[PDB]
Amino acid sequence: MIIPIRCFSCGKVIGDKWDTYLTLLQEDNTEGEALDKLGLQRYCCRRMILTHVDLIEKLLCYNP
Amino acid sequence: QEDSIIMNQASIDRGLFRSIFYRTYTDQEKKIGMTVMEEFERPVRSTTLRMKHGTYDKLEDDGLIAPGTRVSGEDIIIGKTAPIQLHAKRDVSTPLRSTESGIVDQVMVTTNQEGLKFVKVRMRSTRIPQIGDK
Amino acid sequence: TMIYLCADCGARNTIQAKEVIRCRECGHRVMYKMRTKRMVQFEAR
Amino acid sequence: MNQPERYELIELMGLPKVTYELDSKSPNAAVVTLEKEDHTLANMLANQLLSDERVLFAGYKVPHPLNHNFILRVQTVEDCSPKQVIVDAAKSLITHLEEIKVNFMREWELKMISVEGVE
Amino acid sequence: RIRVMPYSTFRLNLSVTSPYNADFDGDEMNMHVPQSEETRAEIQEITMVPKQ
Amino acid sequence: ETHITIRNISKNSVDFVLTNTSLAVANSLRRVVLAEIPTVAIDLVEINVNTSVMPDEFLAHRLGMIPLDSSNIDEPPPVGLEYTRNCDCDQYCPKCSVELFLNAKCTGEGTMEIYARDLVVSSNSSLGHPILADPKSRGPLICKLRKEQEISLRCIAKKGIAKEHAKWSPTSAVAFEYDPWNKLQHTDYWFENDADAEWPKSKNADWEEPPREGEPFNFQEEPRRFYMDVESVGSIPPNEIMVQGLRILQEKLAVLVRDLDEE
Ligand SMILES: [Mg+2]
Ligand SMILES: [Zn+2]
Ligand SMILES: [Zn+2]
Ligand SMILES: [Zn+2]
Repeated sequence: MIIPIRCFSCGKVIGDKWDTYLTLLQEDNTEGEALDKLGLQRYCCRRMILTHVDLIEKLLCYNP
Repeated sequence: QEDSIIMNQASIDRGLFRSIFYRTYTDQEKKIGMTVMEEFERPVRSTTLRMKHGTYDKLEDDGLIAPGTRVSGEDIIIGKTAPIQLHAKRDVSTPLRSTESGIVDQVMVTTNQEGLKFVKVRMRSTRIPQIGDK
Repeated sequence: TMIYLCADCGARNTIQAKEVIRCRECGHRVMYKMRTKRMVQFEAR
Repeated sequence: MNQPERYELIELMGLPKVTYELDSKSPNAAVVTLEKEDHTLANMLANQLLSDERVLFAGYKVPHPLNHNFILRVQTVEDCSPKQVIVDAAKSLITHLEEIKVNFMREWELKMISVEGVE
Repeated sequence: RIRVMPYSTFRLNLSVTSPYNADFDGDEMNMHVPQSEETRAEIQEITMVPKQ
Repeated sequence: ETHITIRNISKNSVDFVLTNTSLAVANSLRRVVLAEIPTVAIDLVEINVNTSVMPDEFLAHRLGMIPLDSSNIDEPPPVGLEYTRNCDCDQYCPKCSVELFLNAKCTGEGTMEIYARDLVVSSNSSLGHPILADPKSRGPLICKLRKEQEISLRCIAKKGIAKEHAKWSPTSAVAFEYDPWNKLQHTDYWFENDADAEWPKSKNADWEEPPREGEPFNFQEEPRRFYMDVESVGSIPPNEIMVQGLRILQEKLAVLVRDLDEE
């Protein structure tokens, strides 16, 4: 459910860096490589936005 | 060593393999009789018999708990009663295994048929990685 | 007695002990329970 | 459930931070046990403590990665002290630290100017 | 000889793993505490990881 | 003499080079910066109503890691609060812990997206205010909502070091590399077919020797010149961390001396 915020290995904040991420791999014709434009030189955490599942859009639609 | 691993605490602190453990307690309302009632009334230490190490201090006027009350220990969550001065109220209510803890997700009170009341309680209990997990 | 909430509508059913489990301005027969007040002690770890 | 209290990692439970106690065996040599502070302070008074010709031994090692402490043995042999050898060391350190704490606060603003300003 | 660490598993000594033909695949091992001071003696003077 | 030789800087990291110093001190600085460096972070939430999808438990852990401004910190009374553990006041008081608020509701029907922006400090210019790593955004993401799912949270931060929970260290990582060729052979490279041929020279490799000869290799030589590279979270300016690194590292050496010259 939603980006982890703070990568698992370092501290590099990733809560901020997704509302902007998704607006490239599906909205700018840049590669998975495009995240490099977000200051992701380390492995590391950058496999954080990448290996992530958006499990809330598909959970939020159960309205009580 | 020998088929075993050491993990970084910094990570488990930010959420490595953090999991949740919902458990749910089912309970209906049998009625044999004749006409023997057995409501989810809050046990009254004035003519019960018998049940100690409560505490029932965590039950509402409804005899059921309200999410998300920090429940731990052998705390109790529902209350029963079965007829037989000051007589007579029994206690067929279900406690909570001490081995578990944590708060209470939500409870659902419906009707069975049967023909009485029917409650279900679910409590959540975050579980972090600790030495000895697989 | 207390208040209850339906699985669909969610409207306040505020229904009385020992009666019938259902709703009022609608249908279905289940219902959960309002969260207590209740300022609860929560560590951030 | 049996997780030691984390705050009991950064707070001496009425435990004497430092303790200085001779040995036997060895003669003119004592063993220091700093508590709730290790794996940082320790490594310094070594790869630096051994730099004083006055020294003939330099202990240092955490007994168990659960207890947050560590010992330090020093032998010398022969005139003093060795409570004085490690202090002469510590002093040589704090003062060697500023050597860089100052160069830092000096060269920082100095390469802050070349990336525009202004003022 | 017990004592006594924290965290909820039994720490034991690797060189003693061969006799228990069992790795750390999440295995369980039972502990039986003696009571009387007369058995405490048996499993000290005859049966001991050392004398075994 | 010198001691440091910086290269590039930015707003989140500080690349530079140590000079006249020993290995120990290097590492012992790496460590310091990654652990015991006072910071603010939230370490207690009280929930009132929460009918969202993130459980209370799950919010606490998440609301925690979100960085906050710290700046000075070690400079009371104001513009800096001392650990809430050893405080002159009782239980919890604004004199040693900064209060935070979160009253998020729903006025839409599409979808909500509550960021770190919506929180509210108090107005005591501590701070205080979290951060906004994002470019002209509003901060790190907290939770999503649909229909009526208002949550009401009371957050208060304390003071703590990485040691106590990775939540505090305002420091991402560090990137050192003393002896980039292989002077002191502090390492045995695995071949596999030809040594100096499989392993990549490092960007920081172009600042030294000793290729050619066959001297043969030296040994009176100790490791000096360390190519570090500190990166902060964005909680507190990019050193900061370093500066405040030794300030509470000298004072950690002192503790010692004073406990040996008094008696
Ligand atoms: Mg096998
Ligand atoms: Zn990372
Ligand atoms: Zn309804
Ligand atoms: Zn206070």
